[PDB]
Formats: sequence, structure tokens, C-alpha cells
Amino acid sequence: KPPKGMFLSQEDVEAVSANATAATTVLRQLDMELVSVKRQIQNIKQTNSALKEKLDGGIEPYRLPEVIQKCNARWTTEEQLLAVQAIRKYGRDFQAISDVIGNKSVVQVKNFFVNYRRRFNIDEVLQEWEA
Amino acid sequence: PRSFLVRRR
Amino acid sequence: SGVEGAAFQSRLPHDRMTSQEAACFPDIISGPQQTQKVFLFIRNRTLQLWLDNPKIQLTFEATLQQLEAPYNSDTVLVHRVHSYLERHGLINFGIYKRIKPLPTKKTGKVIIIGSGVSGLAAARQLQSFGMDVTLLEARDRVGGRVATFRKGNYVADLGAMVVTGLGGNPMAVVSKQVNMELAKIKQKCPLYEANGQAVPKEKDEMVEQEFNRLLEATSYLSHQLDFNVLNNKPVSLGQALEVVIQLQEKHVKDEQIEHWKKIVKTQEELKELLNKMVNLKEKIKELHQQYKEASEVKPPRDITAEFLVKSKHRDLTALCKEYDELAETQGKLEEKLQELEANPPSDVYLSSRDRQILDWHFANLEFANATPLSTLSLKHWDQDDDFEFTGSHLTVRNGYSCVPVALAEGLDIKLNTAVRQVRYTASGCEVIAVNTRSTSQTFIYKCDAVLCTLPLGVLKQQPPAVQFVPPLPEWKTSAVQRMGFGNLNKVVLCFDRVFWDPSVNLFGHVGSTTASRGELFLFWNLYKAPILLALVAGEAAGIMENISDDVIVGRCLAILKGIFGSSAVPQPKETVVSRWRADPWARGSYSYVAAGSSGNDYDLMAQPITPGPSIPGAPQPIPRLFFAGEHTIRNYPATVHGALLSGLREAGRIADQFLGA
Ligand SMILES: Cc1cc2nc3c(=O)[nH]c(=O)nc-3n(C[C@H](O)[C@H](O)[C@H](O)COP(=O)(O)OP(=O)(O)OC[C@H]3O[C@@H](n4cnc5c(N)ncnc54)[C@H](O)[C@@H]3O)c2cc1C
Repeated sequence: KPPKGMFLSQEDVEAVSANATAATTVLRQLDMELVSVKRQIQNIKQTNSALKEKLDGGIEPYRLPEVIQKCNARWTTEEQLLAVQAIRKYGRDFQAISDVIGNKSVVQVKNFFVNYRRRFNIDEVLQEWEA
Repeated sequence: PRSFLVRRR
Repeated sequence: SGVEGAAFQSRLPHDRMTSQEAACFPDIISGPQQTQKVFLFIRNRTLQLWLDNPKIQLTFEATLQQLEAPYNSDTVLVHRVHSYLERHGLINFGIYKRIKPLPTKKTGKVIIIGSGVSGLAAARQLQSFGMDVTLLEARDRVGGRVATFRKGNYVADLGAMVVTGLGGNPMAVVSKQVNMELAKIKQKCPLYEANGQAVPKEKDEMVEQEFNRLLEATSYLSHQLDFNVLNNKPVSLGQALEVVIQLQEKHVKDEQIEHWKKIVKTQEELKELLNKMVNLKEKIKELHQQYKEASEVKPPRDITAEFLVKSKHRDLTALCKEYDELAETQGKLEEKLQELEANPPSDVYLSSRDRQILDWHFANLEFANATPLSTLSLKHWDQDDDFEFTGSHLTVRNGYSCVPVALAEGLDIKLNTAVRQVRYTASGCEVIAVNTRSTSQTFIYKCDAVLCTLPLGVLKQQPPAVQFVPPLPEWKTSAVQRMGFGNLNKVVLCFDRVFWDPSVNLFGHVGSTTASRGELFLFWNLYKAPILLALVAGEAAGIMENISDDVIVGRCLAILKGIFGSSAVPQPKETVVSRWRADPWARGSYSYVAAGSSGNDYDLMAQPITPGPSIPGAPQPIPRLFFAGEHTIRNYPATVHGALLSGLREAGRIADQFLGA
């Protein structure tokens, strides 16, 4: 039952009493430890200040305008060819392939993978992507 | 002893 | 209740028989519960009667009259109870108009060394029992460590000053018997730092709360963690306080470290994120140029050239999504990092001013125990706490000397008579004293018993001021060596006008350093006349005794001038400075529980000495040498009530021996 806010452990008491100068020793070990952490803060916050300087402007110049094309159910020969190339570059990732074409849902792409597998040798295309 | 302490609380 | 309150005022439990009672009434306490309640009521009632009017002797007859059945049924029981109470000084103690005058025929002869309160209390009881009593006193006055300064209307106690509550205090009885002007002390005590500026209220409360927390901590350190020995030596209260303070200073540092240690962790997360964001900005920059070059190729174009524009477009929006998610994560880490810089933990445990104000609270504790905290036993310094009286602390306006002088009336007191040697044998004792004025005028007093009320300081004196023949046994001398005898001095400042606040009874002064924390740390105003009383406590007491009264009065005026201003503080009319450690009839102020001592040593001091037989193979002699005084009473040490009670105790022990129980 120690007093609230007073800190007194068997371990801490023994460590202060162990020697005649162990008390003064323990307090400087922490004082030195504190200086070594404060200098490491000043180092990393100056390193972090340099990285912030390099990001000045963000990615606003390299930002591309948003395009929202109305998803269509019919596949043009153009769209079919974009897909086969997207399959070759991105493999089995269906979301990337949908983004490339621009007007085909992930389900339609998933359907396409089965429908045209025979005619567009999709199995061969996947093997080439894996290599 | 303790009893003689001033401002006892 | 009235009967229950009488037991409380007599420091007895109202509903239970004590150890003392068990010894004198073994038949009753070993017997049925009903007889015990009858006994307890008779005792409680007899006490009530005495307490309701302690100015006149309460006889056995008077007691029996005012009792009622079935309690007044048994007359021998009522007589045994009244007799016990009278013998042990619980009734008919102090100054009472005697009903039946004392018999001219006296039984037994007792010499009492010292005319202090312990001596005077015992002497009255013994004379009251019809023994021949003579007190030997080295001083030209009675009262001993109760000393009152007097010049005109100026009146100030250099010794005992305070009645530490009337609730259970036998001085309550003495105050109804003697005209003492008991005036309550007002607890309000403002501090004033080295400069003369009152400690700000908010801060004063903070340091006081920390002092009490620090004490509470030393108790925890003692009783719970069993931190009571260190390198064979017993642990001082001062050592424990040092250890507790150091652990509080450690925690403050430990706390800072953990706070700065979680800032670097946040900065090292930010560093690892910013690096990821810089590398991603480069990949975005490169991939934008690639998209531009692909889009530069104007339509119409084959599907591979179209795919290159589309694939790079989707690849660039993907990387621009990541960077925006990383820019989100960056923003919340920068907020967390600003919150840690906003709420730093405590800088220091206590400032230089805080440590000075805390040193005043330690000075107060060094005053109370009349010794440096480095001497006090951690475990046992407060061993008498359970027996402390209830009610407001009081002062004597008349001066405390009014009490012993009252007790001294009708007693054979030889003043200017310094005991040099105490001889005790199977046949009796002889005490060898001298005249203090002409030290060659030698006196021999023959007695059946000697009562020693010599202060612990005098008993400690090496080489001895008083020789015991034969020498006191090792168990007595070891107790004397072990036990602490402290020091505490008073500076009396008499003025023509009050420049202080009359509503405030006492005000502190904070010392510059730790070393000087006791030096004039507190001022008392408790009298009608314009008198201020400055206390010299702790390590300061011993050192300030080797300094002239002028210099001491100087340092007092300086400190007072700083608080009330140079114009308001005149030169004092009369100045007095106590030097109790140098006083050869005291050799200090009062007992303290020294490191390596305990309450058990106070009991050893009270134990009487039995001499060996004169002729070998002769029966075990009776005890001849008895001891009283504040150092002999374990439950009320270092007090006037303690002295008083120790006297009453020894009177009963001596009467029981030489007149029979
Ligand atoms: C500064 C100070 C403040 C105090 N304040 C308080 C207080 O506020 N409240 C409180 O309750 N108590 C207080 N006390 C304690 C109180 O004064 C004592 O506890 C009490 O007076 C002790 O009485 P005593 O009979 O045991 O010893 P003493 O009063 O010392 O009596 C012993 C007697 O022996 C005499 N003597 C010594 N050597 C010889 C010798 N060789 N031959 C013959 N006679 C000798 C002495 O002169 C003295 O008269 C204070 C003490 C001091 C010093």
C-alpha cells in the first residue's frame, strides 16, 4: 500500500542503497541516457527536414485527370486486344485489367477469361507472364 | 516526538 | 457516556481490565464475566467522582456513599478498587484539600534526586502515603526542564510550553487544581522565505502535501519493504527520506526518458515513411515522362501503342493512390509528434525553492524530536503515536513554572544540593551531595530507597556527574548509551509594542541552506505582553550554543526586519537564549528514539535496581534504586505529562514495596 504517486519498489530501493555513491551513479546514468536520446531526436528531425524539402510540391504536377467511362457489356476488337495485352503484363490481377480497358467491370473480365480462353490461348499468355 | 509537530495534518 | 469518558480521561479502556489490574485483581479477571463488569463499573465510577471534582480528596467512604446496588453491595471489592486507584495515582494525585490530615507517624525514608515534575509528583504521592520524603535539587529553583523567564509583566517558558491536548491528559486534572491560564494555539502558521516574502498559497500546500507523502513513504519503506538495516547499522529516518527523495528524482528522469524514447520511435517511423514517399515520387516522376512520350505518338496507332498509353495511365494512378495514402499516414504521425511536444512530463522533482520550503518541514520534524533526522530510528521514532491525547494544543499564559511551584508546596526540598554519588546495599542507601556554591560542604542522606529522576543527558554524561556504587548493571548502562537525548533552544525577544499580526500565534522562516534549516525556523507569540519566541532546532541547536546572545538576537532581528520592515522592528528591551546541552543539570532538551533503540529501552530505564546481599547466602534483597522521568515512560516520552505519570508510577511501586500492597 504505497502512497499514490510515490514510486518505491524492492528492486529500485536495493539499487540506490547497494553502494555509498550508487544513488548519485544511477541518476547520472539516466542524465547521460537522456542527453543521448535528445541528440538522436535532433539528428532524425534534421534528416526528416531534408526529406520534406525533397517532397516540396507533392505529386501535383504528375497528377492525371480522373476519367469515368460508362461501363459497356459488348466487347469491341480493340477492347479484346487491350485485354490480352493487359493479361500478358498484369497476369491474373483482374482490377488492373479493368482499369486499362476503362469500360469493363471485374466480373466481365473474369467472364472474358473463361469465354475466350480457347480462342486467345489465355493459358499460354499466363505461362509467358509467370516466366 | 510527533505530538510536538506544528501544522499537524 | 460519563463513566466511559472517565476511563478515557484516565487513559484506561472502559470495557476491559488492564495488565496492571490483572496483577492486583487476579481473582476477578480469571473469574466470571459478570464480576468483571461490576469491577470495571466501580473503577470507571470512582474515577468519574475524582475527575468531576479533583480539588478535594475522594475517600473510600465518600466513594461507597455515591455507588448504587448491586455495585455498592460488595464493600471489600469497592475498597480494593479505591485502594488500587489511590496507590497508582489515578485518584488523589496533584494538589487536593486533604479530608483526614496526614498521620504525624511516618513509615520509611526516601531520597528523591531532582525537583522536576517527575520528582515532585512522586514526592507528593509518597508523603501522601505517609513516607518521609526529601528531594535533592542542584538548581536554586524547582521545575527542572520546566523553566519560566520572568521580569515585570514579561513571562516566557524556556522549557516546556505546550499542553498537547486535554483528552486523556493528567495535566487536565492539574489545570483544575492549579490556576494555569490555558490558551488554545491557532494552527494557522504562514512561512516567509530567506528574502521575507510569504510562500505563495498554491505552492505552500504543494510542499506540505509532499512532506506528508515523503513521511508516509518512509513508513511504507519500514513496515512493508522491511528497509530497517543497511551495512549492519540501523536505518535512520533521515536516510529513508534521502532514499525516498532519490527514488522520486529517479522516477522524474525515468519518466522523461520513456517520453523522449517514444518521440524517437515516432520520428523513426516518419523517417521510414518519408524515404518510401521520396522513392515513390521519383517512380511517379519517371512514369509520368513515360506516359507523356507514349501519348506524344498521335493517332491513329496500333493496339500495342494504345495499350502503352493505357497501361502507363493505370500504373501512374495506382502509384498516385499509394502516395496519397502515405501522405495521409504522414499527416497523422506529424499530429501525434506535435501532441508529444505539447505534453512533456515533469522537468524536475523539486526546485531549489521547493527543497528550501521542504527543509522547513524537516526542521519542524527536527524540532518535534529535538534531534537531527539522521539520529531518529526510522522504525520506532513515532512508537508513542497511539497514546497521543485528543483536543486543541494549549499554552500557559502564567508560565508553566506555576505547576511545579504548586507541587513543591509542603515538601522537604534541599535546593543548591548536587548529588555526586548514590550508594545502595541490602541494608539501605546513602546519597552523597555537595553545596553548589561552596563545593566542599558535603552532605550524607541515609534512606531505605533512592528515586533517580536525573535526566538521560546527565546519566549519559562521560565522565559521570553522578557515580553509582555499586555501578549500574550492563543492561541499564547499555539502554542509557543506546537511547537518544536531543537538544532544542529558545530565543525570548521582549518588545514595547506588537509589530506582528496578533491573530497569528506562530509564523515560520525558511533557511538559506539545508545545514541551517533549524536556525530560528519558527517564531511563537502566545503571551499578553509583546514577546516573540524563536526556536533553534536540528543540527543548528548544538552549533548556536557556541555563539553569543548578541549575534543570535542580531540574526533574529534581521529575519524579523526582512518580514515586517526595518522601521517596524525596534531593539528588544529584554533578550534570553537557552543553552540546554551546556546546562549541566539537563545536558540536552528531551529523549528521542535513536536509531538502534526502541520503546523497550524506555521500559529498561524504568526497571528498579536490586543490590546483591551483604553476607553471602543471605536472602534476595528488596529493590533500593528506582527511576522516573520522561526517559522512563515509553507511552508518553519527552513530555511534562510523561514526567508526571512516571513519578506517580514509582510512588506506587515504592509504597507497594516498603508499606505493602
Ligand atoms: C525546550 C524544551 C521544550 C519542551 N516543550 C515541552 C512541551 O511543550 N510539552 C511537554 O509536555 N514537554 C515539553 N518538554 C519536556 C519537558 O520539559 C520534560 O519532559 C520534563 O520537564 C522532564 O521532567 P523530569 O522530572 O523527567 O526531568 P527534569 O525536569 O529535568 O528534572 C530533573 C531534575 O534533576 C536535577 N538534577 C540534575 N542533575 C542533578 C544532580 N546531580 N543532583 C541533583 N539534582 C540534579 C535538575 O536540576 C532537575 O531539577 C520540553 C523540553 C524542553 C527542553
